[PDB]
Amino acid sequence: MLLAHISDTHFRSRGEKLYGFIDVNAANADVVSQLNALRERPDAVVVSGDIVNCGRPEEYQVARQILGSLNYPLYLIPGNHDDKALFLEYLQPLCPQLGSDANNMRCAVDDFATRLLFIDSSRAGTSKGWLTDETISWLEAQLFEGGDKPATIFMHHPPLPLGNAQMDPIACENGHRLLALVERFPSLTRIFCGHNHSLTMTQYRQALISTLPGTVHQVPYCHEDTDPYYDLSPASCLMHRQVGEQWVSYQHSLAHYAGPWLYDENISCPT
Amino acid sequence: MLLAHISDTHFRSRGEKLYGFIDVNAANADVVSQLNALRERPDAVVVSGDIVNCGRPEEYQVARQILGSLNYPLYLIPGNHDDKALFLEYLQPLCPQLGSDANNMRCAVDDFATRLLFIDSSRAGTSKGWLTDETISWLEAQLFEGGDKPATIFMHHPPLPLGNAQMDPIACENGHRLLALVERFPSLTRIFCGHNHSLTMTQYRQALISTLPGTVHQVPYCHEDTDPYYDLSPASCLMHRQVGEQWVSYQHSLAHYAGPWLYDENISCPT
Amino acid sequence: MLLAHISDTHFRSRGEKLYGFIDVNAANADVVSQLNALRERPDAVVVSGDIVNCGRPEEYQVARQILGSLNYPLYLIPGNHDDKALFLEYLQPLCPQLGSDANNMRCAVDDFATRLLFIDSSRAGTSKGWLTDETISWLEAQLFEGGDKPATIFMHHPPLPLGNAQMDPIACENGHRLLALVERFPSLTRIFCGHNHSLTMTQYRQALISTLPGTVHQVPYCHEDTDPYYDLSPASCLMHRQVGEQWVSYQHSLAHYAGPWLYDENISCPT
Amino acid sequence: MLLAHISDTHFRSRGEKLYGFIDVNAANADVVSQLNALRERPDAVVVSGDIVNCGRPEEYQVARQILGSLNYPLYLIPGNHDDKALFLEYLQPLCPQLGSDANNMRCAVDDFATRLLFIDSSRAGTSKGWLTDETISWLEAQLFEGGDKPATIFMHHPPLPLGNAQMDPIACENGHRLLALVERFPSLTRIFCGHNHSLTMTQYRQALISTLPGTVHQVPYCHEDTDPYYDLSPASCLMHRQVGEQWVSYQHSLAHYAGPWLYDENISCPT
Amino acid sequence: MLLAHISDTHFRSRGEKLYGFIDVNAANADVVSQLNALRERPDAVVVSGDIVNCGRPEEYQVARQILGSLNYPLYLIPGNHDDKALFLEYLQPLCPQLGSDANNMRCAVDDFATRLLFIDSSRAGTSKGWLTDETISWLEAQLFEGGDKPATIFMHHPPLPLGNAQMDPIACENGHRLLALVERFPSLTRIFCGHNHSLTMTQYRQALISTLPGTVHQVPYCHEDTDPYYDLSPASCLMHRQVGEQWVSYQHSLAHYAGPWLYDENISCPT
Amino acid sequence: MLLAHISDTHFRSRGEKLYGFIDVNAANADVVSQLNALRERPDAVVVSGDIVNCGRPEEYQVARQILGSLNYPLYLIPGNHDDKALFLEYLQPLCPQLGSDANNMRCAVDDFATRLLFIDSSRAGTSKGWLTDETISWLEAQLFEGGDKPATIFMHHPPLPLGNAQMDPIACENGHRLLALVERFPSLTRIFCGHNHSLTMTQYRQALISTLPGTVHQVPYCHEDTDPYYDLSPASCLMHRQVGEQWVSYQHSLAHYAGPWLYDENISCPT
Ligand SMILES: [Zn+2]
Ligand SMILES: [Zn+2]
Ligand SMILES: [Zn+2]
Ligand SMILES: [Zn+2]
Ligand SMILES: [Zn+2]
Ligand SMILES: [Zn+2]
Ligand SMILES: [Zn+2]
Ligand SMILES: [Zn+2]
Ligand SMILES: [Zn+2]
Ligand SMILES: [Zn+2]
Ligand SMILES: [Zn+2]
Ligand SMILES: [Zn+2]
Repeated sequence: MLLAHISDTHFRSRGEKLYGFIDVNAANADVVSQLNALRERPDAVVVSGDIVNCGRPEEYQVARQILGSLNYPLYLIPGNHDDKALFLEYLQPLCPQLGSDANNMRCAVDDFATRLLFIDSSRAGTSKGWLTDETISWLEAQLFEGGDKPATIFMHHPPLPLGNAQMDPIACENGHRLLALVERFPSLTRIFCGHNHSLTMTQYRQALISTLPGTVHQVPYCHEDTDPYYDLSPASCLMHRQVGEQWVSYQHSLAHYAGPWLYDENISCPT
Repeated sequence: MLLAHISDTHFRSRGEKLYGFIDVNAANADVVSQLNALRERPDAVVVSGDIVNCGRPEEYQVARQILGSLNYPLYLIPGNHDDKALFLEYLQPLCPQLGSDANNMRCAVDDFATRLLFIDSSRAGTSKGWLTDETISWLEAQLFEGGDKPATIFMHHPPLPLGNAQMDPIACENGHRLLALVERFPSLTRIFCGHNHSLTMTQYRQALISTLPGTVHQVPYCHEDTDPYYDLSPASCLMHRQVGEQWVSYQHSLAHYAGPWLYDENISCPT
Repeated sequence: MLLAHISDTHFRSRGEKLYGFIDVNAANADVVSQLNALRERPDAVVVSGDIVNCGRPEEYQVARQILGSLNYPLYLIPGNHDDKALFLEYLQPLCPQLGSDANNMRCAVDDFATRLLFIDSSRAGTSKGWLTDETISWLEAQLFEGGDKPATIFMHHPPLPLGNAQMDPIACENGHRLLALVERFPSLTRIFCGHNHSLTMTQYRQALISTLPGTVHQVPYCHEDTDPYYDLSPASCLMHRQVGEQWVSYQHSLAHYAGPWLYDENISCPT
Repeated sequence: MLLAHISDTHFRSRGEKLYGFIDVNAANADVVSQLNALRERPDAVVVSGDIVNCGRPEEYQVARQILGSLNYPLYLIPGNHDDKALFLEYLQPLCPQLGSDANNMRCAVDDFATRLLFIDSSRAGTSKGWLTDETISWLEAQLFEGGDKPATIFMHHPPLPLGNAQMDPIACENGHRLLALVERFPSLTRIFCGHNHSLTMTQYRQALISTLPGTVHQVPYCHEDTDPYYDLSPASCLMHRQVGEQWVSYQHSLAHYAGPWLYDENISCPT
Repeated sequence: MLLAHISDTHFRSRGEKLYGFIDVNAANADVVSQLNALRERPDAVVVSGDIVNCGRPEEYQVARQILGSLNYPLYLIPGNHDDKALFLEYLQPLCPQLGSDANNMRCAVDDFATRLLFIDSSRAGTSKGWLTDETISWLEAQLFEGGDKPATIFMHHPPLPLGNAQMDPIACENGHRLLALVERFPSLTRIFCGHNHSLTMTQYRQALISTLPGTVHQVPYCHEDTDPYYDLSPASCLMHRQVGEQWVSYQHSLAHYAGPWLYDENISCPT
Repeated sequence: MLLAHISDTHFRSRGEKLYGFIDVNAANADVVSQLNALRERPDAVVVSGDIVNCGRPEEYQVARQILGSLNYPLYLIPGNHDDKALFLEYLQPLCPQLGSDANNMRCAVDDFATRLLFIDSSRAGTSKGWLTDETISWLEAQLFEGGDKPATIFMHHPPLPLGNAQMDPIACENGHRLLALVERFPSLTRIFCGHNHSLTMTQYRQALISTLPGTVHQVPYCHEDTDPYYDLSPASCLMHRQVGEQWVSYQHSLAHYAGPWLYDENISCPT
């Protein structure tokens, strides 16, 4: 199992830029070509994101074309910036097991040593995350029927406050409902999130919980500053690889930079 | 508790640059000035690194002056690029609780909600890691006499393989001995490492185990390719904050970039 | 009184770039978000500029949206690149006291310790500036009724030759008419200009007269080279602050760059 | 008269960088080579700066070699970062008319339409400025015996507060004494300063008073915040040219940037 | 004779980017303004290229406008990415002696000491080059009627394999037909090519044969790696100048960079 | 045969930078590490350069260490910036076949399909080139006794004028004497040069004659202007590969840039 995990693409419509000056569409197209030019090729790509920025049809058309151009199976989930109906109309073809019901988009993947669970944490008319009871019970079923085989969950919103002044108020509001499932199921060992536009990580019993940086713009972590900052600090994504009995996630830079060069002992310490 | 955690500074001597072209001294001086310019100030700074590149006294002279100019208490531990004797001679004044015996540099910090444990995994005459009999025992003593209070360990070498073709053969060789301690002690919940020059992370039981990017050069993760690559992709460090009952870690970029701007609802989605 | 003073935006139509390669629209949107993310917030924003590049309706639509997104009262004036009618049709809403007559767009602001005077120096069918007699007499009235209270004037074209080979021929052709008002009114102490895409400054009796750099592209100052150069050297704007009895203007960079860091005496001079 | 006016070079010794990471020596060497490569060549170069950072002899050795390699007559004055004695020992050969007495370095230049006055506002053992009794008197002597010929003064410290939270408490403390001279002498019309590392400008009577950006690092203007910031925003200098009866000053960027291209009417507005 | 020789523009339609992220249209517009802002002005511009990327009408419209804005006579030839019919419909006006027949676009220029020959190496429905028999015989005629006067030929595809793993398979498939003409005609001394997006050069008897870098993206030379790489390494073009009896071609960078500065013997070797 | 051919390294001594601001030592160290990191490894590295800038022993010390760290056999020849005696003392251990006599450094390489000829065109006390009587004779001896086997010559100075206002008066003064050898010997087919810091190329008979860019700074080609310019436009080198019967040379960028990505038919032309 090799997974390329990106999120918060925030696509705009043809010939628009985010905020009028950040070319999300180009940046993402770069990321796509970057991903499908990797030497060690992932088995699938996950997008946990706010796939589009405003939830408009023209935005999903760009998203469909650019994400369509990836040369991998995709697993896609909505965010607060998404519109459930339109997400399903445009993207369901790229991720068929999302289903047929916009209000219950979720699915399980049983192809690898660790089962993958994809869920919708987004709620209409708010930025905050909400886990619906049908989501929770589907989860309970999945985790029970799965037994010992470990599980990871992908969702847009972080299930608990992370001390981020800007991001916490708009976290998953009833995140306790998932936290409780980690108490029930020792098998559930990873939860991965978007929304924070940051690599922030934590542990709750067996579960490693982490948010991801965005593919384009990032938001910094402030503890007592309320200001809605965002910046163009380096974009990054997460690779997930099954390494024997371990799930290992490593950051893979999406920035363009110098190198690589080879390490050489003489060049390292001249005499 | 706010911790600024950098690693793998790899200082060279006054004249010199890493490999002849990477100006580590400048980059670290920048990192230092960056750190002590933060609005939200950490309580201390951790450096888990190969503090110097060649284990030379003139490198420690530079490291002492530059790390010395941080306006924070420091916790410093060595790596395989360090020299036990010289590390102690030059850096012990900047971290007195390391002790007096260069072969058993260690200390516990008890000031915050989570106990901090600093150890030396470096072994003279090899790049690979080793936990000395006395270290393992001191580690187990800390957890045994510590009770419910959670513990995090800082060590240079990762205590398990991570699937990194380059970095795995030179991990901590008796790492399973520390993994044994996490199985036995439910209160050991973070292990943080240098060595890998990358953010790779995994959970074993309750423990979140993660390596850090370097302050300067990075090494990419390859599964198949053993070519000893390094590159100049973006440097970051890890901030550790206590958030009620959670230890949360977030990546703080040390690159220079555009931003920040403020998020504006109307600019985000114009009509 | 804090004023953010930018000019020569040179907006193009939706999905055009200036000269086909300079993205003025993105650059300006950046500037806007930059301005309305300032920590010390100005009382208003002045645009002395060639607001659009070709004087086309589609250009004013972009200008209206982007300048509209600023979170400040705006004071806007035309330039040679503008079209008076269309300027008034699209932008008058953002700056109501321009008036109702495209041929006599001007206004006074009596909110601060120094009265502000906004005038139209642009003339149809030419690049050169022209001050119409009705402009001059309105000015005389304003300056007389104002008495001792100091005044500053904002206009597109510099009232006198500045020794700039390219820019002088297309300066304000009858700039003597304003120069004469500075001789009459000791109260008139600042004149600020666009057009030159440069920070070039001078003094005439009590009056400090200066042109501003552009928000995007700049034109260098040459004394005997006729060539119509322009470059992408760093963009900048002017802040005007009333400091007791002084009007102080300082340059505020619009470039993205490294820092800031804090000055430290030990880091400054090590021992 | 063409003057190239740079300031605040802040040289460090041969090995070293400002604060450990800003390569002032390189940046100034670049600035120097840049200056003596200009197509339109200045008649002389003014340096109003803190020529060196720590007031050390080995810094003056560097400053001497680098400023020495300018192919222009130089006028150099000290700042609070300079050492009177050493400034004279090392730099007086590059500016002979400074004199022989390190406590009264001063000179008038009478070659152009405007008299040039160079003075030393620096005071041993403080960052703030001071005009010595003999300076003030020599200043008044120059203007008194000078008649109608206009005068400009070059000094390190600004002679009045400018609203800069950082830079104001360390302005020229008896600056009002020079302001007294501008009230009495209508021919004193420019005062130019270093210290602030910024282009801020104001008029007092006939005098245009302006500070300059540094050749390397800059300090931003804050009204409220006293945090001693500096940054690496774009460096520029000021060119001073006599244009008939006007002294005009224009900002010359020292950054490296794209351009120039030529303006083409058809490319500007395609059909 | 001064010739500015660019190729492989790869224009996209209005508001598209190559691969969704490389702004070929802006990059080329930059190149155009760059070319027609040269101090030493060429006599004509040659484009050997894949002028457009997909062969679509909307693409030729952008190409027509941007190349139209050059202030020089153009000599234009098709590539594999072009569509012969549409190329002739849109671009023939900018290069009238291409002719009237899309299937036989070629021409000779007898204005300079060396005669220039422009030919179509592109073949419909393939990437590979093909020289048609009518092309070859037109060439034979031209070379015979020309006698001693030297000749250079411009074509899209390189007439022989260059050892480039990616590019060789899609070279000019019957390139032997031209190689044979160089054996027959000692007068034929330069052959210049696009297609390879690289400066790769070779000699066959009297003939110097070279490919050109692209104006935007480049493809690296690999000898046994099949992967279809491309990169954004620096773009460049070729200048051809008749220097007495010699045809000299020099690379002229299209990248933006620092300098120039003037060489100075003292600055070079200080004492 | 794969050759990596760099030129004009211009090393300075340990402390120092070229002209005070260009860090040639770092740039060359980078180039070196870059070279010995190539996937397709050259059989040897040619350096035709002014290996050092001032002809100083401490510069050769640096050059020795840095060129010494290449993991390839080296062929080194001097330029006008070199010192014959010191070049031999310091670099002959890295290229033993240069000989023992500093006034007649030369050698033939016979290992590949094409004979390689390395010579010294540098002349003590001038920047211009000279072929010593014994050189010309040794050259003619090699070609005479060599038969059909093709030959390439590496020399610092270009053997004919190229129309470069700056570089022509300082070409190889008796260059016509080598041109005489190409007329007489049809097997002399490549001549490669440094000196010009540019890729300019021409053919004389069967010989392709080309100069190389420098590893660091470049000098632009002007026909009319003699101002001694240099700039920091992109550095590259030349790879020489034997491809059956063809010697092919391709430019390898040494800059750091975005890419590579893979070409995808569908991404190239979306529907
Ligand atoms: Zn979100
Ligand atoms: Zn988001
Ligand atoms: Zn290590
Ligand atoms: Zn390390
Ligand atoms: Zn204008
Ligand atoms: Zn303008
Ligand atoms: Zn100062
Ligand atoms: Zn200063
Ligand atoms: Zn092609
Ligand atoms: Zn092409
Ligand atoms: Zn040379
Ligand atoms: Zn050279």
